[PDB]
Amino acid sequence: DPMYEQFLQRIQAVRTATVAKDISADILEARHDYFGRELCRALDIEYRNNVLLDEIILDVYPGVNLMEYNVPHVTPDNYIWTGDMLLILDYKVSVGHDSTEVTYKKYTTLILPVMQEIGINTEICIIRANPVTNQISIVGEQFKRLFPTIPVELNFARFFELRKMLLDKFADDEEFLMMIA
Ligand SMILES: COC(=O)/C(O)=C/C(=O)C1(Cc2ccc(Cl)cc2)CCN(Cc2cccc(Br)c2)CC1
Ligand SMILES: [Cl-]
Ligand SMILES: [Cl-]
Ligand SMILES: [Mn+2]
Ligand SMILES: [Mn+2]
Repeated sequence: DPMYEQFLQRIQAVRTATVAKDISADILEARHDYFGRELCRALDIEYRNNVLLDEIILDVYPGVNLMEYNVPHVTPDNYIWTGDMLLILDYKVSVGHDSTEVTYKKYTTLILPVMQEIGINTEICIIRANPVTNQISIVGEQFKRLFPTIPVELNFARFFELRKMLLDKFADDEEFLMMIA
């Protein structure tokens, strides 16, 4: 697993809180992308990770004149264009709901208004994995309808192992315990 080994090498060598903070953030981003790949694989949908909203619009509505609209340049993780409906997808890996709420608010208020002007029926979907319990929580009524079961096989233990080693290595470093938390 060259992903695990790459983090381990960085954790072995890191000496400063700033480089350590970046490793921690990279591990959190990596387990996020791991969940997205596994989810898209299980649902046999196309795997994407951050698509510019303008690019989504051009895929679903090639004839659009971009310059006719105020398109926020957000990059949701992924999308599903059924031909009648656009599900905007964002992955989350978290034990809590705050990150979901924050992103739900953002994409609801920024994406829906312009998609209604353009005329594309859209739903904001956030799929969260709890990295401790592996349970999946979905917001998006149309998504649940399309995918009533999510047969993922998730294992977040290696991400926990790596990040724990990093936190252990900097447990007596005041600068670090500030930056991560
Ligand atoms: C899970 O939901 C998200 O948090 C998410 O997918 C965030 C992202 O994709 C960014 C990379 C990332 C960081 C931490 C984790 Cl754990 C997972 C992914 C990349 C995009 N930025 C938002 C942004 C930044 C600059 C310009 C624009 Br426009 C938009 C946030 C982090
Ligand atoms: Cl360093
Ligand atoms: Cl964004
Ligand atoms: Mn993203
Ligand atoms: Mn995401």
